[PDB]
Amino acid sequence: SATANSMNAVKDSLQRGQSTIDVALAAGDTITDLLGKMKEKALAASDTSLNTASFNALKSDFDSLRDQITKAASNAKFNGVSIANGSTAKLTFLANSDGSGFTVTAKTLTLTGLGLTASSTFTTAAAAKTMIGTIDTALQTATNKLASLGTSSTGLDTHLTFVG
Amino acid sequence: TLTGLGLTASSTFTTAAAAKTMIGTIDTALQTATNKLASLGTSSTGLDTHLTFVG
Amino acid sequence: ALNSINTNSGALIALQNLNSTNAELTQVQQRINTGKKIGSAKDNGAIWATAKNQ
Amino acid sequence: ALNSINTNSGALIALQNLNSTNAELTQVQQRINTGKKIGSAKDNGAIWATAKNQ
Amino acid sequence: ALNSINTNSGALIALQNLNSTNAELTQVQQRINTGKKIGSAKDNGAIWATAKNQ
Amino acid sequence: KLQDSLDAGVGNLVDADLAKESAKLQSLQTKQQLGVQALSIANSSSSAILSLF
Amino acid sequence: KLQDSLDAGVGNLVDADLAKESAKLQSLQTKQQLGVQALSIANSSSSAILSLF
Repeated sequence: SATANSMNAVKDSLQRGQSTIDVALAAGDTITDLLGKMKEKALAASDTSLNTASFNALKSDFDSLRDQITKAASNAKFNGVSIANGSTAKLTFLANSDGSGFTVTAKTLTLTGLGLTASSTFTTAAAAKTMIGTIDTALQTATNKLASLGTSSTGLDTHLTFVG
Repeated sequence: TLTGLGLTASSTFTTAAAAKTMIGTIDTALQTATNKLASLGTSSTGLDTHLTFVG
Repeated sequence: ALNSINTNSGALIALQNLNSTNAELTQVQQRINTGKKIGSAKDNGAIWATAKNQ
Repeated sequence: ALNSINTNSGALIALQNLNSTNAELTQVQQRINTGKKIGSAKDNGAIWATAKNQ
Repeated sequence: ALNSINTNSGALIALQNLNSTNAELTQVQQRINTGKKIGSAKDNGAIWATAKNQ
Repeated sequence: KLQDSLDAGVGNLVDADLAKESAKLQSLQTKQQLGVQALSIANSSSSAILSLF
Repeated sequence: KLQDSLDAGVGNLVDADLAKESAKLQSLQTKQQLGVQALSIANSSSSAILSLF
């Protein structure tokens, strides 16, 4: 009977993990939209038929979107814990009454976790032509990270049904 | 404001040569004004996206 | 037991089956609302990621 | 909870999806009204500024 | 089954018949729009190729 | 044309077929009502024993 | 001619394609009605529990 009663804490832990991943996925929608817009900026800036003022305008938009990524990744927290802001390497949720864990690997969504830096930018059309492929890699790795978090959330839900 | 655009409350031209220079001055003023408004519009879109996330 | 007043195992199984039906209903409501069978990374991560990049 | 009377998490998600549809509808109404896909600095600041100067 | 709540075979057949009608409607819309009964290689490859060369 | 085909392909990947969801919705609502009724039948098993005492 | 080409270029940069917006408008109006219906279905979940009491 005591073993059966302690499963309530296991269920509470699994639901907490699902909430943490929900907040990370909400931040990831913002980040993937921002990365698609930045790819459009670098693609437009790589054209050499632009004059200097148009190129500078595209570069300024690119840098502002890059800062919004940092804002979105830093706010992806659920009651002080995060699986996506880079502050920890993994979270471990309860799997059974003995205290065995259900690990979820952290998927960093900050600029450094995406392969970028706080100073990433382009100053010439050739640098923008390179930034196209850089942002392509960043968007690809971000969607792979969010896909792993979604599979982890479905695994937590299936384990919660089994524990009940 | 006029000082934020690179102009002054007394900006004017008194000769054809001064007007020929003022052409480029006003060009710079319009360029910097459109860049400023573009940054404000990007900030407004960022506030809206953050409001959706907060909800 | 067979004629127990403390434990209703049949009610526990009936509750589990009702919860299964409620979860299916929640899934169908999400599909009707978004118009998507794969609306998030939770539905199918690989196809969701492919569709995002495309 | 699973059979809660205090919290309707499915209704919260349905409200979020309805708000998404309403925001898309507002965007399309602005395009029909102005005839512009980029009508202000809020739509796309760089292209809006380029078009203004031109 | 005959009185099943899990499987609606009649609804599956009705869905198939509605899809057939929708495909016919799409074909007629393409004909009205292009003015052509053979507008692409998908409609009839041999006659389309003959008409192209001519 | 390439942009239109990429958008139609995304729609093939993720869009729901709503005519099929309408059938699933109606049958699931009936199943939920029957499940509430079955749970109500299971709840009443203890009351049968009161007759013996 | 240069003035006309600058004005046509501004139009290429910012103008909407209204024939495409008409399709988006109709589909979005249908989506809004379905979203109201889905929210109405979600609102009614609590009423199912009243039957058990």
